[PDB]
Amino acid sequence: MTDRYSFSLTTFSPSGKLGQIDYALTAVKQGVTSLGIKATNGVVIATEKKSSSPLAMSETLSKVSLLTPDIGAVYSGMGPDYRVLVDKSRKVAHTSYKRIYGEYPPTKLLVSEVAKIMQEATQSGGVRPFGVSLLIAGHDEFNGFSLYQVDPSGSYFPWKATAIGKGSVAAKTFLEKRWNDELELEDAIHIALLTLKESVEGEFNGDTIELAIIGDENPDLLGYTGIPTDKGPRFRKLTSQEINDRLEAL
Amino acid sequence: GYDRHITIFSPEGRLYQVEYAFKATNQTNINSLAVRGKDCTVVISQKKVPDKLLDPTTVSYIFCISRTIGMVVNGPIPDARNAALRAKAEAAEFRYKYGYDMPCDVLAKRMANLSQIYTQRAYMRPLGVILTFVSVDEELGPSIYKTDPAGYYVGYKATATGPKQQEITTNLENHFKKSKIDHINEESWEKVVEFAITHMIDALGTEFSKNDLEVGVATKDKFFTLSAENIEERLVAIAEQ
Amino acid sequence: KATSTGATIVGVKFNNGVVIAADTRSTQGPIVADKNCAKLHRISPKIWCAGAGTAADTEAVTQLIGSNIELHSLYTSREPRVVSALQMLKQHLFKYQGHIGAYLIVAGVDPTGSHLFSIHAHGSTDVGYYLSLGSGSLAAMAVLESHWKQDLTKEEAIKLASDAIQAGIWNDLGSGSNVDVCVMEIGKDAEYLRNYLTPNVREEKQKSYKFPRGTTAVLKESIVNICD
Amino acid sequence: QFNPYGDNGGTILGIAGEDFAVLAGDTRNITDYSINSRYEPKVFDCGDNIVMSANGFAADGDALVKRFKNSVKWYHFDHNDKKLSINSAARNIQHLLYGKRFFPYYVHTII
Amino acid sequence: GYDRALSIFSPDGHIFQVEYALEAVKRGTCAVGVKGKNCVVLGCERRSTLKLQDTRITPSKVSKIDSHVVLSFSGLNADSRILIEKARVEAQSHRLTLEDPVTVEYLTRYVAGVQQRYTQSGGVRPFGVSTLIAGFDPRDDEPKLYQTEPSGIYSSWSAQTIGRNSKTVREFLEKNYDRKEPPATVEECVKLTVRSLLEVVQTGAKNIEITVVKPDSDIVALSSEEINQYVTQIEQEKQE
Amino acid sequence: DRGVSTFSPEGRLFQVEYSLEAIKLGSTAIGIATKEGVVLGVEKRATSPLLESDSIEKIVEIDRHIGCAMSGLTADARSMIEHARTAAVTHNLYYDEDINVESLTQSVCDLALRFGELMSRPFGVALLIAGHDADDGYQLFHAEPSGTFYRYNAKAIGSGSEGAQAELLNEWHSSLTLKEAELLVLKILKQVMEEKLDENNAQLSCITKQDGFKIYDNEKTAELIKELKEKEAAE
Amino acid sequence: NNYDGDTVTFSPTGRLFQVEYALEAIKQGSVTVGLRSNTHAVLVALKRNADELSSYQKKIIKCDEHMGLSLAGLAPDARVLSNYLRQQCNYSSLVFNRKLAVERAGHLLCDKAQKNTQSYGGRPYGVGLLIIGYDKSGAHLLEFQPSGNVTELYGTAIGARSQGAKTYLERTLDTFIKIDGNPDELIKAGVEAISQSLRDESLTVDNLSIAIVGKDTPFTIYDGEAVAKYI
Amino acid sequence: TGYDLSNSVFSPDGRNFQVEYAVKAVENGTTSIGIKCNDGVVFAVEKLITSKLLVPQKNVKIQVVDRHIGCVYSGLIPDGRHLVNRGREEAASFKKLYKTPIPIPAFADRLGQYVQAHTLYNSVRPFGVSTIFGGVDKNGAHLYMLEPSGSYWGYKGAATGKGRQSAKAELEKLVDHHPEGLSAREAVKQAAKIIYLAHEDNKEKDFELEISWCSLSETNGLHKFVKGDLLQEAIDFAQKEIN
Amino acid sequence: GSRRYDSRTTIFSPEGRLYQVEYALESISHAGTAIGIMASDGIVLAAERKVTSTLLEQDTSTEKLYKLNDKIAVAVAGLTADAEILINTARIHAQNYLKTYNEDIPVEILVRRLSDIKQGYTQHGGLRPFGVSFIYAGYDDRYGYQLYTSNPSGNYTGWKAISVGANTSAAQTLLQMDYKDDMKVDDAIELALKTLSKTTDSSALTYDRLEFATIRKGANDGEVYQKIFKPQEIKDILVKTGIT
Ligand SMILES: [Cl-]
Ligand SMILES: [Mg+2]
Repeated sequence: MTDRYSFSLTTFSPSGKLGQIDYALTAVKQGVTSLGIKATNGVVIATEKKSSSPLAMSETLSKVSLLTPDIGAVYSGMGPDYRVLVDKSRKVAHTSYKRIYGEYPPTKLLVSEVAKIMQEATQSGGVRPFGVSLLIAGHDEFNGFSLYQVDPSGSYFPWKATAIGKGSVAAKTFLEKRWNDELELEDAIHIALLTLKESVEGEFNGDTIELAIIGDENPDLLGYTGIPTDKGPRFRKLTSQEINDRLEAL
Repeated sequence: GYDRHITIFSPEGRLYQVEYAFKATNQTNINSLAVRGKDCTVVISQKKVPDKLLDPTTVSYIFCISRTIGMVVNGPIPDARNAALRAKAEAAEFRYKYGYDMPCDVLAKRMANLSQIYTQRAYMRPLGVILTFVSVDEELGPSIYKTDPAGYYVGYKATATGPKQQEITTNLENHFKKSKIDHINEESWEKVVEFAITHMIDALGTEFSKNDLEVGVATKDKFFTLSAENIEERLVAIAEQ
Repeated sequence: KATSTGATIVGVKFNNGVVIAADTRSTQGPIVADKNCAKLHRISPKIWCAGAGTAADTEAVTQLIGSNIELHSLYTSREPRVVSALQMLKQHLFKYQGHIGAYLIVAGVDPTGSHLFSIHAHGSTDVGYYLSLGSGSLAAMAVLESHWKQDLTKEEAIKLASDAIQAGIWNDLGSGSNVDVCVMEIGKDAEYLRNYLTPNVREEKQKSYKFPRGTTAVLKESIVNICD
Repeated sequence: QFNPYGDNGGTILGIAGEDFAVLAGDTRNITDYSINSRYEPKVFDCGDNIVMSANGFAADGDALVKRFKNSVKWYHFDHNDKKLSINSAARNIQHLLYGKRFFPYYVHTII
Repeated sequence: GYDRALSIFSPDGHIFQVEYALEAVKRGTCAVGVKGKNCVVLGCERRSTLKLQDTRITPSKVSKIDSHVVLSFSGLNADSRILIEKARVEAQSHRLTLEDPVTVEYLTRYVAGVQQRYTQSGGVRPFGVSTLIAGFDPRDDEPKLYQTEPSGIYSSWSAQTIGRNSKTVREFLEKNYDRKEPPATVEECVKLTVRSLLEVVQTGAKNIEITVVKPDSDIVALSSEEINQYVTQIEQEKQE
Repeated sequence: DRGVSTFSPEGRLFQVEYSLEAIKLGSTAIGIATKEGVVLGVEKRATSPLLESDSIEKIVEIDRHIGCAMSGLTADARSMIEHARTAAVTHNLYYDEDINVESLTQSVCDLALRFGELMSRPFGVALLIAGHDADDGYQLFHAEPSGTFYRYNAKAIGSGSEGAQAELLNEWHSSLTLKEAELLVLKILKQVMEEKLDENNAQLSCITKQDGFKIYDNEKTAELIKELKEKEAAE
Repeated sequence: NNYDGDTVTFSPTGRLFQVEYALEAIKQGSVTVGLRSNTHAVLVALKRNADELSSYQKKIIKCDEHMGLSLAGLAPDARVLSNYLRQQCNYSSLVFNRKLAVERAGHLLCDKAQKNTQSYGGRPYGVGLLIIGYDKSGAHLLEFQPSGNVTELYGTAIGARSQGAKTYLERTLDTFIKIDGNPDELIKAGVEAISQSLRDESLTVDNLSIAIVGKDTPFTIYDGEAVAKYI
Repeated sequence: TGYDLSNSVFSPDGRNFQVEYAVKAVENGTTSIGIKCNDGVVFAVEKLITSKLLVPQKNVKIQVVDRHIGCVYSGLIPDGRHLVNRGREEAASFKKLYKTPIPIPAFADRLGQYVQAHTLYNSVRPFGVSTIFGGVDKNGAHLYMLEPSGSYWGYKGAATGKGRQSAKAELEKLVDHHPEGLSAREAVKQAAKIIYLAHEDNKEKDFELEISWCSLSETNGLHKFVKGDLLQEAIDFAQKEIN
Repeated sequence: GSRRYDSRTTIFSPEGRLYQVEYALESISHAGTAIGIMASDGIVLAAERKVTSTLLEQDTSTEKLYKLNDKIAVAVAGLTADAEILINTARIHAQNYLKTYNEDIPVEILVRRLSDIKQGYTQHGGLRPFGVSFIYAGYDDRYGYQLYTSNPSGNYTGWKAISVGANTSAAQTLLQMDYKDDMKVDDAIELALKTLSKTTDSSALTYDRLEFATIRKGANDGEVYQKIFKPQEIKDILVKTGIT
């Protein structure tokens, strides 16, 4: 045995292309549409819960994941690749930051750590790149609210609003017309739901849509009282009912 | 065309070795079914002993992973036992480290992560098996979580696996469309097993003797498999109404 | 020369949960380093941890396990259990053969119910309805053995716990100052009651020691550059 | 505390003549004030016309002789059955002994 | 670890990776070495395809390995740095243990040994570098000039050139260098070195570097103007 | 591609067979064993007249009683020589004696097949190992990259080897003197060399019991070349 | 064809070509004969020279006082395998004060050769071995193939033209097995056996190599004028 | 194509062709069988006499693991020896930790997981043997057969090698004609017959019969070779049936 | 076994070229142009972001210009993710040096270190090289203001003015035409922006498509200041130099 693939599986072609990264992006293109919109007092990330079977309980499959109390993530592409990246992202937030500084990492630096992991799968021996693009939304004290995209290459970019996957080209055009620097969080959620409807074929409701926000601190979700400085997580996943309420004002 | 030999992306963004591992899954020509009751989770699987020289008691694709968790496998037996041994080791380790029994969904996720690794690392091949984990979880209640060679997993109200999964799946879909509930509204596991066998008969259009089936049952604090005589008692009750 | 503080720490089980309490003195030898430290720590939202012995080891071990508990909670999509913290703590401590001088009372609630354990530096654990640790454990246990009963209410358990801490405060030289309390009830958020009692307030000084300005002789003044 | 060494007594004597050599030793083996054996051979024919004795701690003595005899065997294998000369044997035994410089064979060797 | 045998024999008994490393040397800028009676001169070509270059800070082609030995090269620039670093470490190691600086032959033998090692070790390619190593042995006044190549063979030379168009300048040196009477002074040696490069270089401007090494750790690099005076005098004698 | 340790359909190791082709391209080296000593001679083959030929070292001392000549990719021989020297010195340290020539040769040949995917390829050089010990007297061995070594009364390796070996076949007899061997090496080297043989493009050496291994001065060899020319003109 | 690039690849008919090519190296090797009675076991080997100036390559290697072998194929591989046997014989004596049984020696050689046929990077051994010995169950003769197959025999031959000697031994089986307490006659039978494999060349004094081991006979090799008696 | 050039590669069918090629090596080997009797198991194997020079009864093929398990295999003999060596290590470590000798089903999985592991990577070759093995433990007699893929099941009777079809047909008759069971001494006789009958696929050369058995009453649950009079009795019974 | 799938990233071609290095350089030739210009009183770094969007958050975005320490900055051309791996290693080397000697790392020593890391990937390990070319702008008290470039081969050279990325041939000709030795930072700022304006593949050069930085001794007295230009500051300098 032993891993005898100690050589790179991603290499430069004569034209300068890194084939495996391009193909990973093609897998992302086939993926279900997900989007992110940044408001003045929050960020929203959303996607479609494309249920593989009606017998499957799609609530048990989380496409939108909490990384830290103030950071959340969504993806387009290969689900299993996303799931393991979320596990690594959660751990690296502790091992390379919280266990050192006693606080959670700022959005940009966690994004940087996730990006590094994805970059290494592009160069290290005997592995393929991750077949996902990530959208990471978050808040921290000194940078405020932010939204980042991370690609299979390990490249990341900050966005005011964007979309990835299936209908991203049409969705990004839709977002360009609607976005301004004066949006409140509820306005961004409204625009998110409008944008997402265009790329969804079948049912469009709180059970088929996954949506989370980075907004105000939620002391009700903290689990304890007594420490004034601890005010609770800013990441909150919207319920099926909360989504449907906003679909009537749509 | 070495992108078809190892787990790297094709130009279409596909992993052919994963797709071919899904095809190996049906090599045994066996169909399995899982459903949930009020207090139990039942899994049934076809049993085929084509050789008379075989000891039929040793021919099985249902595994007792832990006291609480059971696992049925769709695929070749060598890969099935590979997955079974690992799942048992993982469940035992979990209990030692964290002081409580490994949940069914957590074990499924763990095995799904291990599968995901085989789809990304070139030196390891995927296992040509689909794993259906069942239990009565102390927090979530009756649970069905299924894993495949892609590293995908999800919870199910009910599920089916094998060459004729579609026929069974649609049959199950139609029943739950009528009842409008996420489980079989029945008190005893015996009747949930009877439901499972009845709907497999309807879907496949074949009759079963006691040696044509294999049954696993999960209750609170234990998973167990039924003997041929236990199954016979089930088959008699089905025929008598 | 590491900190090993004197303390009185207790844990008391009641009707619908568990309560833990502690004093607020940190010692350096015979010297009182901190007159109002916080000995009640968090492991998870509803699991809390009182610590005694080598101060650095108690804090470090509670934070490490708390970190791994959070990752475990996220991985399993489940609220963390007290027995998980207990098992992770004791296996860590046992591996180091007592060289990590952490002595803990662990207490909390989870889906399984309410729990109360103690952990010793060498890696042994105990179960109980009432427990005490620290240099004032004997003073506190004397009170617990005198007044504890079965089926305590929330308000009774807080009273018993704080009375046990007070016994340590007055009679043990290692313990003093204030009484912290944390209540963990089933179905409710855990309420941390920082400085629940403050019976040792410093009396007004007889004289102000504010010096006339210019009293201290100075050789050199210079503006320091903190900016870039 | 465990003492890895012991003293098995014994006395050996080597004398070189003009065209001969003798290596003699008593056959008594002891610990403290007890006799283990009245006849336990201590001087050994190691082949190639070489005789050897490693007196002191008998376990180390037996180990050394055994390893030297083995060295004679492998000298024949590696060097076309060449006879191991007494000077070459002596230098070889130095290396066997010094190999355990920091956990010595507790013996006084004579060949 | 990566263990793949990159340097292997072909049916005709050739090791192509070593031979292709020589082709990288053929592409490199021309380097030349000429030893006089009491000096050695190293000349190097600078391709004028790169102007806007900062010549103060740009890596110079001749490198001091110790105070008494120098190394120039033709081929891959990045590869050469690894050999230069190793040589410099070994030079100090030799001083530390032997209490004497390296001989020029010893230093050459070491560098040549490193190059050879990279031709039969797994997971590595050969150096795309040939070197000219020149200097004087400690307390010795006899000039030394050696050459190494990717295969790891090395030898002593009265005069030698490596790199692109080295065939042409070797042609020049073979008819212009007399062994019975080598360039008796620094001037004569530098002149013959500049002349040899002028067969190949193009403009005698910033395209020629010259470094003179004399006994007892006396090493100096000539400036643009000093070299320009040699370039001027050579062509004025040629107009005849 | 294909394994470095692969067998051909004929039952030969590809890489070993290919390294033998590299040795055929090497400069000629000749050895002749006599009862008065063993002579080793080599063609230097300088690529240019500016190359100082006395820096070409194709004959090398392993110990006082053992010498060695090489042919092929001569850079590969350096680690082989290093090993040989270490083995010779180490045996003396362990046994207070000289090592047998055969034992030394066997130790060198043990390196040969230590290649795979250890070194990445076989050595591309053949060695003529000559020496003296008390047990077997004057000896000459031919060490190949296959790990095989043959003892020879006389042997030629390199580009002119088959022509030289045919010549050695006719000339060698068991009563040759050291002087007769010296001239014989010079005669056969001169026959197979491209350039005209002199003291600067050829080198002689010998191993005797009394004086040990000695590389001949260019002045000493020049006299033997002149002695050769006259005796060939003598008939 | 497409399946002979390495030892880790079966062919569509279930063959291992690298092992078969290693077997081919033995067939190119010089002939060597093994045979035994109930008291003695004998090796006879035709040594091969490079040319008339060269020595004749040694074929027989001693492994212990009671055991040794002869080789045909790659000689360095025989040195590796015989060294391993020496160590195993030696381990048995040092640790257990016990002479290694010839049959157990065969099992050890089989297993060592097998590991080189199932793993990537390695190669099979390219040599055949004939092991003779005298242990607690009498005289023994083994034939080793680098496929891993080891076989206990009364007599055999390996190398080029070995079929002639093997047929002779198959005829003479009932005669030579009965040659007890007569070393010279058993060797004669072996020399006559190996003669059935000669063409153009005949057995000379530096050509022939003989080894013998028996009841009161340590493993000893005869070369040079010591075998002139049998020519 | 090219899917069959490397182990652990799934073909578009979902097949591992390298494992299927290993089966061809098994099918090329001599016939070996196993018979499960009332209180034990009987193993038998065909040993082809390639030449008169082979010493009779010396080249023993059947192997013991621990003291209660017997193993026989067809195909590449060295591969089988390698598998038994592993099995012996597995059995030793099991007994070391758990005291009790390894149960036969437990032992079966140890071999099974090991063989299966050699179908997971391209850096190893699958085993070129099918192994019939078994013995007696605390729950009684067990007979198993294990393929190159790692696949194994429990058997009433088992056969592999060149004459497996002939043997299987004979085994199937015994199962049908003896639902109550077969005695250990009967099984030895029947094993001799089946090998003699299966030798028709290898009729060119003559052969040597080798038999072993583990039986609770006949061998005290220990693996033993059938020797001398009992072996000759089985040979006579076999020779009588073919004529 | 595994050998079958090995691309062999560290081999010479028959012409004596490193395949992967050459192909990595081909990749870099499609990256946004980065320009460095060294003046007597400072250094200018100018770089073009690749075809951007109106929704890209520019003020928090960084793809071209990175700070290695207070004295040294880099402009990137190629794979941004590859560049960040090397940048972090360089930042650590600078700090290691500062801890060891209690002095800021000289520019060339840092450049040589990073270039040696790149070299290693071309000679051993069997991994693909980093698809990155750097322009190093820095200051130390030995050589003063310095410009360097390194590429995937690990080769580095010093420059007065240099470009990397797309259209380097056109850019280098334009720089060679208008550069003079006695030039000042404000003049160099103009040259850099004019060169990008002409070589760009975009229709027009605007603030949102640029990253800009200066290293000046325009820091109050005997010290050096790095200035990573803000989006509004890039917009102002574009108007000042008369490009928009
Ligand atoms: Cl996991
Ligand atoms: Mg894979």
